[PDB]
Amino acid sequence: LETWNIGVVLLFTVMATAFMGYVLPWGQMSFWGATVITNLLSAIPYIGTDLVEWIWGGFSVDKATLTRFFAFHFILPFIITALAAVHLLFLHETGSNNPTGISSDMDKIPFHPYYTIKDILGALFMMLILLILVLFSPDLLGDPDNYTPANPLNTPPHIKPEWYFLFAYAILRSIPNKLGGVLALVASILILILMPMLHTSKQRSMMFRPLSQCLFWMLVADLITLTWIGGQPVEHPFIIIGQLASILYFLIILVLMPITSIIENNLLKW
Amino acid sequence: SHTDIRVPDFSDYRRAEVLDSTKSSKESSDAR
Amino acid sequence: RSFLCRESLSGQAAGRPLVASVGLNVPASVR
Amino acid sequence: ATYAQALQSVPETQVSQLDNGLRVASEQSSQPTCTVGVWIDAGSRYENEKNNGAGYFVEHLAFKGTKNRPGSALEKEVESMGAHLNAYSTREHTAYYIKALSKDLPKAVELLADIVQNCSLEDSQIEKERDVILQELQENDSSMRDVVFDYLHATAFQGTPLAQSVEGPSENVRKLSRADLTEYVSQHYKAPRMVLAAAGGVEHRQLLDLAQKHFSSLSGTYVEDAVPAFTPCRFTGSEIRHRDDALPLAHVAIAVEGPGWANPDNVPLQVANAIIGHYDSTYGGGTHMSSTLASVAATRKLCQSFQTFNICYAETGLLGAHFVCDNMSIDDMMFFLQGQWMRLCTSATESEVVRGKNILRNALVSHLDGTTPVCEDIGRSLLTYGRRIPLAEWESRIAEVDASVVREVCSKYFYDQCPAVAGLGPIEQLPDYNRIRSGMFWLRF
Amino acid sequence: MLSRFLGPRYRELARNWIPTASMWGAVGAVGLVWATDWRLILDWVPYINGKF
Amino acid sequence: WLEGIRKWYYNAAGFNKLGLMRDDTIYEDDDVKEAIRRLPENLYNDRVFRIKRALDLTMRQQILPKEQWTKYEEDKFYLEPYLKEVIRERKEREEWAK
Amino acid sequence: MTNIRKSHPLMKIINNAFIDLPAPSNISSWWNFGSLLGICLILQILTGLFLAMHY
Amino acid sequence: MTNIRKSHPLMKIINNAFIDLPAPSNISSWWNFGSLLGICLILQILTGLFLAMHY
Amino acid sequence: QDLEFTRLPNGLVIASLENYAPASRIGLFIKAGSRYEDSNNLGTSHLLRLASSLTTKGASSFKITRGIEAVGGKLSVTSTRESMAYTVECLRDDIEILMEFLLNVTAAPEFRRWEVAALQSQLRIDKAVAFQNPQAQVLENLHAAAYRNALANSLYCPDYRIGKVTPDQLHYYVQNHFTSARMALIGLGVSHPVLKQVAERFLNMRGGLGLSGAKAKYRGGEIRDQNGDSLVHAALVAESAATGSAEANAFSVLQHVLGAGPHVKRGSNATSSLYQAVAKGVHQPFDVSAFNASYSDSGLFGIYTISQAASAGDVIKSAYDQVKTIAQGNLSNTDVQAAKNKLKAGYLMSVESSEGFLDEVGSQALVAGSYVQPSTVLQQIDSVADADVINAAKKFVSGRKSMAASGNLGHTPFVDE
Ligand code: HEM
Ligand code: HEM
Ligand code: HEM
Repeated sequence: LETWNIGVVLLFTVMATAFMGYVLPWGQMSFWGATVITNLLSAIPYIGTDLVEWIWGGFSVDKATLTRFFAFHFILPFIITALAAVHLLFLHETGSNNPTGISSDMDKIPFHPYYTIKDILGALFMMLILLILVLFSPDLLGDPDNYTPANPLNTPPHIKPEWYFLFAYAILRSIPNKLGGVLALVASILILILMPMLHTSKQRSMMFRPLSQCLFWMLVADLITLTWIGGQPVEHPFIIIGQLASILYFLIILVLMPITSIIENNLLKW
Repeated sequence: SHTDIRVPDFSDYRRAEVLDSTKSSKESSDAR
Repeated sequence: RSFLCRESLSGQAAGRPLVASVGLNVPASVR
Repeated sequence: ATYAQALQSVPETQVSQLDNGLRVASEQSSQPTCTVGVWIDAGSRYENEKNNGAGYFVEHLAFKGTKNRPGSALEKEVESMGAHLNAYSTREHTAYYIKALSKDLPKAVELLADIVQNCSLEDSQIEKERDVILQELQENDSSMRDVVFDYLHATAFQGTPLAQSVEGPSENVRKLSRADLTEYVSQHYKAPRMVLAAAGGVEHRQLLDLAQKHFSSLSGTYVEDAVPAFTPCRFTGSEIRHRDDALPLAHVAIAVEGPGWANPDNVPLQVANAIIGHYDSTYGGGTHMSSTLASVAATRKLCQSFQTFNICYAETGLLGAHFVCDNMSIDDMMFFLQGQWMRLCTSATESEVVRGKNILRNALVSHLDGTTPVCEDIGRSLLTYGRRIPLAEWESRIAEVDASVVREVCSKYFYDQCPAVAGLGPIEQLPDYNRIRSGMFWLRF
Repeated sequence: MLSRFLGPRYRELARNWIPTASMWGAVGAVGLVWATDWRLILDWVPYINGKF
Repeated sequence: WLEGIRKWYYNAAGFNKLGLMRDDTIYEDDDVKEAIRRLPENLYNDRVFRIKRALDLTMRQQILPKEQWTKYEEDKFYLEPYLKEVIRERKEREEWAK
Repeated sequence: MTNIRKSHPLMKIINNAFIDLPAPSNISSWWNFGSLLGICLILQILTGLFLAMHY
Repeated sequence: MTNIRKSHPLMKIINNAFIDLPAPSNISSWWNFGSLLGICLILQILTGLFLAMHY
Repeated sequence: QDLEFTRLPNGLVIASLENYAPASRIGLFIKAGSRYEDSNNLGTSHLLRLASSLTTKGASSFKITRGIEAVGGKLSVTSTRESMAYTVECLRDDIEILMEFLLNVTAAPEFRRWEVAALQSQLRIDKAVAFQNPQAQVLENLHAAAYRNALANSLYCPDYRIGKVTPDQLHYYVQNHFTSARMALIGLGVSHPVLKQVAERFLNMRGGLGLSGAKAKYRGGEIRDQNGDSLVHAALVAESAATGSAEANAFSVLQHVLGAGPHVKRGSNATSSLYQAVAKGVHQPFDVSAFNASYSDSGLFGIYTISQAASAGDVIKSAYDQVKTIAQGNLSNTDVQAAKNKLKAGYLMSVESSEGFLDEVGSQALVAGSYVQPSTVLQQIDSVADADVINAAKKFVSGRKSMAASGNLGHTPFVDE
């Protein structure tokens, strides 16, 4: 539980860092997306409007917002490093979990002789992919509209965040109410903290719960659908598809998984 | 030998209320 | 226990068989 | 016949009063044995610095020689009928009770009269008795429980006669001559401050005329004018730390100022002191005893034995707990025990209050079986409360107290009150005094 | 959980701790109004509305 | 009837392939570790050997051969009585607390 | 004499962290990403510094 | 059950580093300049960040 | 308001007395103990004595502890060499619940493996705590060196059996020495009807007499250990006679003739012949007292001594010599009368307390099966004559003797001298 909560905090901090950093090049997409995302905080009741004046450093996103975003983008990754150290401490207290879910205390191997070179191979593969992206398709995921001076006199054809932001932004799009949209957006990540409570199956892992495996893959496909919808404009039929997938996300996480776990336990004499 | 153990006199540091050795300390504990 | 006195030693000389005894919320005792 | 019906039966404690002031109290019953004793108000509380320890010396020499009885002839007579004569001198009272059969009552009263009245106090016996007290002083110094309580008394009531040890410092016992003892006997063994108690096959009328025919010579005179006066003592929240690492275990006793002998708040307090309870390693309950602190201690084998005491003198008393544990448990219990107090101070429920009520009722009823406990109860109650409180009244007071009463009483006694901790042994993990005092209050309440 | 907190002694604890927690809530509300200088509340209180 | 569905699920679960009985797969919460401690010596030794062999197998990613799989009718709920006793004791303590 | 690996404080922490820390044998590749994240953190931070040197 | 101060991981480090750390009983004011330095870090870091948001 | 000494057909004998006391105590006395232990199950009785709170058939350990504590009563399992006494007590309005808990503990234990394994360490803890006082070791070695078997067994688990007593041994001990014919339920402050109902309701399940023990035969050993205590504890004792006999009362009178126990606190024991006899000579802290242990099959009478290491030779000798004088017709009639008065007082004084009366009735029910009024016991004590006392002294002097010693034994004389 402790490692999971610290991981959720790390994930929050990483999203904030990336959102903030994408402003720094000050392209058309950077400034316009920043305006939209920060203006989303206006939906907060009472204080909310003042908050967007506070974050902007004025009436709208301007140079003060850019420099404060730069400073916060500098400081935050070191907070991420400290939180990662704490996350590792919490995990190291109890030890990692094997895919089976059964305690592996009887069969434990030293970390240095084995799980250093394996991580070396993993990091090398990650570098293979990353330099493939950098050296052959540099501006692949990034929108070309960033390579344009940020002109506040011209709204871009479509204002969209990064591919790793389009799913929660599509969730925001799905809900009609502005405040409810922000609530759904924050809940779409905060729901990870509820996961320790929603577990009801007697087996910790999923290797022996095929129905839960199908539900998990349905959830993964739903997230892919959210990302694709967030990429697309809010038109027919993208509106209905995005809405339905947004409902199915929470419905799977909160309802289908626990009920499936109850049926799972009942199917195994226990 | 333990009977020979005695607490030294703290009257140099004691507050005015607890200075006397006859009156109790509960009534002055509130004010202190 | 130190028993370096005749008067303090009085009664320590047992004269009846040992009888063990332990309670549930009472400390164990012997005689 | 339910508890209430059996409680009323409770043969009474008819109390009379001789013209000399000796209040003769008895408790008739059916057993053929009896306990007759004289409870005098004489202890370390009345002793001064110069003669501290005279009471212990007089208790030692009481059975030795009594003029009319030449000496060991007293022992011969006492052992002739199988009577067991015993004396216990606490910090306040001092009693000489004969544990004998009912038929030997006329002789037993005479023997007690001989001891309390006509004592030879021979100088040679004083010299012989001087060594014994010094030896007993070394034995008490070896007594690792007695010395921590003496330390608590010294550090709490510092600068007051209460802090004086019952036996006395091992300097007065090497200087106390016949003159000091005779003054102590004259000024403290007075008829008004005496209770002639006897429980068992004792007829109250018989005890009355035996006292009249034997204890008449006692007078309430006080020489010219010198009248000893009870001097109220002050509770001084302090700390004494006698760290001796060679000792195997560590004794720590923590107490705060509590009630007096005559104060209703005594009844709820014991109930609270029953909730915390007591534990020893050889209990058997282990991880299941309802007392939270006891269960916690048994789960981790924290202590070897913790108990809660309710030492209560006339105007003030000591309320707290004495626990014996290894070196690296003193901190933990100091966190836990205090916390328990805090919980009892903060949020107490009727369930554990009822449990404490039942425990206190059981303690009172079971403590009062046999002739000697009843005789001791009569002798102490007449001197302290001015009367023997019947068990029915105790039942009424215990029925009155509930969770709100316990909470308010503990708050008035425990909450944010400076303690009087006193340690012995390898006391190093024992938290600093400011840590203990800070533990006395809870930042949530 | 749900049932294990649904007991008589648990509601006894709740009743015991209602005053302290409730007026801790007042402590927090007063501290928030103080820190933010909330003119909606601070206007009504006397001798402080003069600061506005 | 339902037992066919139960057998199909047991086949599709996976821990029968790894030579694991049912109780080897249960998450180890406080009740479960206390019950495991409460196990007799022989059952505990067989359990730990089975778990270690399964972890080896999934490390190598080799399912245990077909013939000596844990059959449905040969699956024994060894942990179940101890776990039931542990749960009953915990429930009794909680009722006393309430 | 004692091991500098498990007696020196910094080295003791490193040893208990990722030298002699017991680990499950059947850990799949899905856990490697953890370390990858740390790598993808450092490889980020360093690069960011250089970017901050011309921004 | 047990004290969180000496059982929680982070709280254990804080407890044995700053709360229950056995320090010498007679350290003078000169030793206090240690803590000031750390404070003079934080007090100056927080300010230093706020200039970075307008510089 | 009297003792109704009913006995059931199965063998259980119920005694009760409605004293109308505020508190009530119910005790089950079982004719089981160390003497019925064998060479294999040594220390099982100690575990059973420590086994008073484990999960029973109809009451879990947590339930038993919580119920007994909330009711406020207690549960003590005081045991002897040949009898184990379970006893509960509390206010008279709720003795039903504690009596049922006791009944489950006695006649329905489960002895779960995990709980017994956890309890194993309590054996070592209790043995150490009880052995802190030197008298326990000396008496245990006396019993080891006095009888070949049976009574030779210790009340405490031997070091090699600590952690080895399995629940199977406990179950064998239970349904081999807890049958109805060898137990007695005695109640103080309880009515006979309810006691009879609970007796015929639960304890009737274990019928029969059970596995009989074995007779104890004198071995005349001299078990000696050099513990290193400053005070040497010694005990020289000969087989006196079985309890419940004329020789038993004669030896009991001889015990007080010799002197046993200081009546006056911090006294000199003038009447005690042993104390005065040894007082001449040695001039260092010393105690000597007659020692009597009247077990059912056989009894032990002798001298117990706590003396200085250097003087241990004298105190053992002179005290023994005193008995010789009593053996060779040197007992005054006045001394016999004084000893008889002391014995009568002691008997009427042990039964004075409610617990004393409880264990007295339990012992009478278990051993003799016929409770006699205290006046009858006093009459039997008065029936003893001087010739019987002088043995009794002859039997102690002539018979072979077992000796036990502890401390610095560099000067303790051996049994051969
Ligand atoms: C800043 C990025 C992160 C870093 C550097 C990081 C670091 C690590 C590392 C190195 C491990 C061990 C390897 C592994 O199990 O994968 C780990 C385990 C874990 N992390 Fe993270 N983590 C991060 C983000 C997260 C997030 C977002 C979560 C989820 C909220 C999370 C939850 C966990 C969990 C549950 C484990 C234990 C997995 C297991 O034992 O099988 N972490 N973390
Ligand atoms: C947590 C790890 C980090 C993440 C996820 C992150 C994310 C980003 C992203 C997405 C951008 C925009 C890239 C683009 O222009 O398309 C960016 C820009 C930038 N980041 Fe970071 N960053 C991280 C760490 C850092 C650190 C530690 C620094 C400072 C040392 C830094 C300094 C910068 C600078 C100066 C820019 C502007 C240059 C540019 O946009 O290319 N970053 N960051
Ligand atoms: C080792 C600690 C540090 C010291 C001793 C330090 C010292 C200084 C000094 C003396 C100046 C010049 C101020 C002036 O001339 O008025 C300065 C400038 C600056 N520092 Fe730092 N600094 C430190 C750390 C930091 C940190 C952590 C930040 C960012 C969070 C920062 C941000 C700045 C900025 C933006 C300036 C330029 C604005 C200015 O001159 O005040 N510094 N620093």
